[PDB]
Amino acid sequence: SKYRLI
Amino acid sequence: LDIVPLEEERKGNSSKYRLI
Amino acid sequence: QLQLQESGPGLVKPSETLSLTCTVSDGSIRDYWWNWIRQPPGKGLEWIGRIDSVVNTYYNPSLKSRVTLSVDTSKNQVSLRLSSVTAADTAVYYCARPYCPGSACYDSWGQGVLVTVSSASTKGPSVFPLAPSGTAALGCLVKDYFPEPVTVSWNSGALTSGVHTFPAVLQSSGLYSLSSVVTVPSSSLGTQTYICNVNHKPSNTKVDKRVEPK
Amino acid sequence: EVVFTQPHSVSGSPGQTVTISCTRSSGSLDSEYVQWYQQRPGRAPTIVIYRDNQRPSGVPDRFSGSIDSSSNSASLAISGLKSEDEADYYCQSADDSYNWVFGGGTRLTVLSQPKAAPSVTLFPPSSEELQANKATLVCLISDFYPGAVTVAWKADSSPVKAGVETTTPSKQSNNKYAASSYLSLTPEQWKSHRSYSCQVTHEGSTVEKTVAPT
Repeated sequence: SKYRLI
Repeated sequence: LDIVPLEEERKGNSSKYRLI
Repeated sequence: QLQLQESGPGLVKPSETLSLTCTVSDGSIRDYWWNWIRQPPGKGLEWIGRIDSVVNTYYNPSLKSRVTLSVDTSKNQVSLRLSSVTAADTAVYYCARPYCPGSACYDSWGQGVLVTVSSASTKGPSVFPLAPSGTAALGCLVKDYFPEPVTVSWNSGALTSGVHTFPAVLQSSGLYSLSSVVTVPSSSLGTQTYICNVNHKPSNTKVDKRVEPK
Repeated sequence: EVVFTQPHSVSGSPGQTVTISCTRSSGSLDSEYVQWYQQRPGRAPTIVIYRDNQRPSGVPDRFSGSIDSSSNSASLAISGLKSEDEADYYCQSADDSYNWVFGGGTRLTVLSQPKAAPSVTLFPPSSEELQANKATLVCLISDFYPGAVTVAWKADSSPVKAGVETTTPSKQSNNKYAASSYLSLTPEQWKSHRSYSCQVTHEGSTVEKTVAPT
């Protein structure tokens, strides 16, 4: 559900 | 796991990303 | 921040294509973008264009006709190819890549590669006196030589106080030019034999030039 | 089309707070992020502010970015000024097509001696050069502080639009600055105007010298 922005 | 930008991120405007 | 391995030629001949590259070492070449910038030495920053991972390209209208931006994901590099060059394209070129220590990103630039554009072969200077008129200035114009540098001294080193030698200028021709000047008391004009001693080692040239009043 | 204009020079003494403005000519400045680049001599520009007001780690809290939509400008404030803050500063933003646009650049001087106006000596073409079919007016500028000038050349009190090359201010022995400007002509062009001027502007005041083919 959650993805981290790089 | 990550959302990385495909183009320059912009002020007050949406832009394109991809999931990796 | 990012070490970006910027690479290119020191010297390019007019109407050649000037080509530069930068590479990444973090595996990211298939993502993000590259901006290209250049700086004529002693002048401001000019942006050339951008290529990104949508695979859109953005160009400076002044250069779009002549500019090609490309990414080779195999070599992990971006390339900038600028065609139909003139001496006016002499500049330090920079590649800029986003550095992202987290969610936010800011651009990190390459070391910079100075590209000189010139059709010229090795040539020694033509030296011309800058003749004078309580005190007067006199000098020499050291004109149209390539490559750098020139040494310039006065009275074979006997004169040094009150001497200014200025940094060289690259001219439209692709040849450099430089000046040296001395400030002296007027009464010396008919008394001292003021001379410029100019040595352009690249061409094995030595020139001695007397600077008498008008 | 759109330009971002900056002061050519900003000066302040240690411990003082200095502001560098960046004003956009058309469209809303607040519509695109503003970046601030610092450039120390001979090194590539690095970010001190990005996304209007964000600081990289390693940049002091003394550096502050701000936006003012009423003046259509961005500003970089540096408080508690230190000698290490002495550099050139460029704002960077974008236009409606997302092309980068840089400001013209601001030289920031941390004042360590009193203001010194330039001394100007202008030389005409030499007889030996003219009969080699080249003409070069040589304008030498020296003993000025802070190390920022603009040079203009005039032909019969009309601005010269071509043939000019100028050097960056260079630190002379006494930590004042020197610069040189060159106006290249043909001998026929040299003798086609009654007089020529070299106009040297420093800290809002202009020093001028003129010559004539006589």
